[PDB]
Amino acid sequence: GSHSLRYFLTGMTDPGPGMPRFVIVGYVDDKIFGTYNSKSRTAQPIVEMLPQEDQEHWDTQTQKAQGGERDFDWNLNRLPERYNSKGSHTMQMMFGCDILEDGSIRGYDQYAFDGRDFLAFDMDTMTFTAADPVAEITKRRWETEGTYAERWKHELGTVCVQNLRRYLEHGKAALKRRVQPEVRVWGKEADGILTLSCHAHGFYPRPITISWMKDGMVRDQETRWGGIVPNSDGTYHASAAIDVLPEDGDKYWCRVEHASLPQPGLFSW
Amino acid sequence: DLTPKVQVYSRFPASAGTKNVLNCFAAGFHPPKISITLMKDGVPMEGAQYSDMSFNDDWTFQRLVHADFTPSSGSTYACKVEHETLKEPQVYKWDPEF
Ligand SMILES: CCCCCCCCCCCCCCCC(=O)NCC(=O)O
Ligand SMILES: [Cl-]
Ligand code: NA
Repeated sequence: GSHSLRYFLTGMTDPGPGMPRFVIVGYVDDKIFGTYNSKSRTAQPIVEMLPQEDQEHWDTQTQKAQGGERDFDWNLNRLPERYNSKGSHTMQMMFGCDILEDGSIRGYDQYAFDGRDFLAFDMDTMTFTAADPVAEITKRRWETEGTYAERWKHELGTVCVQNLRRYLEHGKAALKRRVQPEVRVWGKEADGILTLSCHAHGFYPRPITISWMKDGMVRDQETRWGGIVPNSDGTYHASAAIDVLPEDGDKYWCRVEHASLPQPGLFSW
Repeated sequence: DLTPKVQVYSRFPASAGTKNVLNCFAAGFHPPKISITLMKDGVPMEGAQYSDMSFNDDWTFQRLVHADFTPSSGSTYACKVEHETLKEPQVYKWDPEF
């Protein structure tokens, strides 16, 4: 068992009508476990995953998130002028930790400004890396103050892993519940060619593979994949298509492998 | 580029007259402000909900919008997307696969 905790933080000068200017979404193994935003000013668990959470934990999460909102607001009111500024701007942060199968730990801590790399912090060497000479200014100020490095060594290597263990335990029912995909194979003709589409609906967990086979042999060369995309209930969706002559339409199988299937499933049109 | 890449799909394999959920997923775009509207025959579907703004590892933003619906073989479903990178709204038609 290798597991991951990740936070995705966005601050926005122009989020759009009725939308919060600062958002946090937290993930455990590609399941959203909680969120914060600047409209509610409240960090809240996803009760379908974390059904019996104590208020005190989330009181703490709320105050830490409100501090993050203040910091993003401070930076959004400074970085545009420093980069030289006139349009809308965004700030982003992703950080978290992994617990590898052998118990060793990894920390991640990366920032972006207007959608471009800005700053990273490496927990194991306690060093920063700046993406450009403007970011370098913040790098040098943070390392010279000598405070950020120790706080985030703690935050990533101690607090994050503790919270990961807590979420893994509290959310074990949701995290371990396998959901088999429902697979639909479809074909539509146009300009004299048959496009065969294999759609896998509603699987969990997230990893899946989909291949197209003819006469039992794989045919990757003319396959298009749509990617793994989310449903709103925490399951996922994935797709694959292939173009073929309408005569050979009965000769193609899409092969679906997923942890919920003891053996890969073969589906035809 | 940084225009939205959009997929429209139903939560369950679709069949006429059976309750379902219609999804519109936009990804790979920047800036994060974006308009995403599910429609039935050009009419905004009621009860639509949006995900909390988030982003991919490469920093590009993404958003899922979904709404309960009962697909009808007589109807066209689509997702209308407006974004700063887009001179005009983009309409993505749902392919029902009935
Ligand atoms: C489950 C999602 C909601 C709860 C999330 C928990 C909140 C943790 C977020 C705090 C991180 C904000 C820090 C970002 C800005 C920054 O670098 N300030 C300097 C510093 O904190 O050292
Ligand atoms: Cl079959
Ligand atoms: Na706000």
